[PDB]
Amino acid sequence: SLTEIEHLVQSVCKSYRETCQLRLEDLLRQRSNIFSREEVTGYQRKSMWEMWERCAHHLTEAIQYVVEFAKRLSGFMELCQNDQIVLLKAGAMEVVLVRMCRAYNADNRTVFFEGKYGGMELFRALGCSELISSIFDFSHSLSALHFSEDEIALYTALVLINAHRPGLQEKRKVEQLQYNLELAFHHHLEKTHRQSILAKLPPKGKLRSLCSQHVERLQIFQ
Ligand SMILES: CCS(=O)(=O)c1ccc(CC(=O)Nc2ccc(-c3ccc(C(O)(C(F)(F)F)C(F)(F)F)cc3F)cc2)cc1
Repeated sequence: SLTEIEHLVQSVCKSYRETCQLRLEDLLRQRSNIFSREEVTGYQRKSMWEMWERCAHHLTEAIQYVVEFAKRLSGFMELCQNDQIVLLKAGAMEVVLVRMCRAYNADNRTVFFEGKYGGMELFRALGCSELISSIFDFSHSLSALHFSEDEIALYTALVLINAHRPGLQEKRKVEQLQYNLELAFHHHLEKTHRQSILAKLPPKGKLRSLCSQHVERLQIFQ
């Protein structure tokens, strides 16, 4: 089992790398590519309908890679179809929000969007500054940890594989898989001497509440 745990760490980290949408080194190298004043004004002038359509398109692309990530998790495919859809439906966007911190630059408070970095003001046309400021603030706190790609891999696996999600039939089987991934996570943190990030992780509520507030607005504009 101790070998099982290590094989699981390697597998989880491998599945994420194959389904990480953009390479980390590419996001970091693009940080100097910042939307100009003209380009920002262009985005602020678009209709709220234009911005929602572009965001939903990009959030939907991101979700697809999160689905491919789940298909390659060790025990995800051997869960019942009902449970798979419950975990993805409740989890996919939570994982996207966590992945996004890779694309957040805490230096100048910008996120990667449509090929360049821009601030919260890019999204002004949406008319929901509170909601956008929540995404940037959440990303900022996450960025403080300097997550490695493997830490993202293991942590987002635990975001997906949550046995407390309502609507599970094989609750026992998911609680087992979560347990294994919990050990994979705590084990790799031992080996990389990064155990200190555990205390600092987001509360299980916080990711739920924030993602809830966002499916609400996007459902409206769909
Ligand atoms: C991830 C794998 S990656 O390889 O790290 C990665 C990271 C960035 C990209 C490019 C990208 O797509 N960037 C992006 C940034 C922010 C938003 C975004 C846009 C709008 C909203 C809302 O409108 C919501 F309501 F829709 F939530 C909000 F919050 F404003 F209200 C929330 C958002 F996160 C969407 C796409 C591609 C792959």
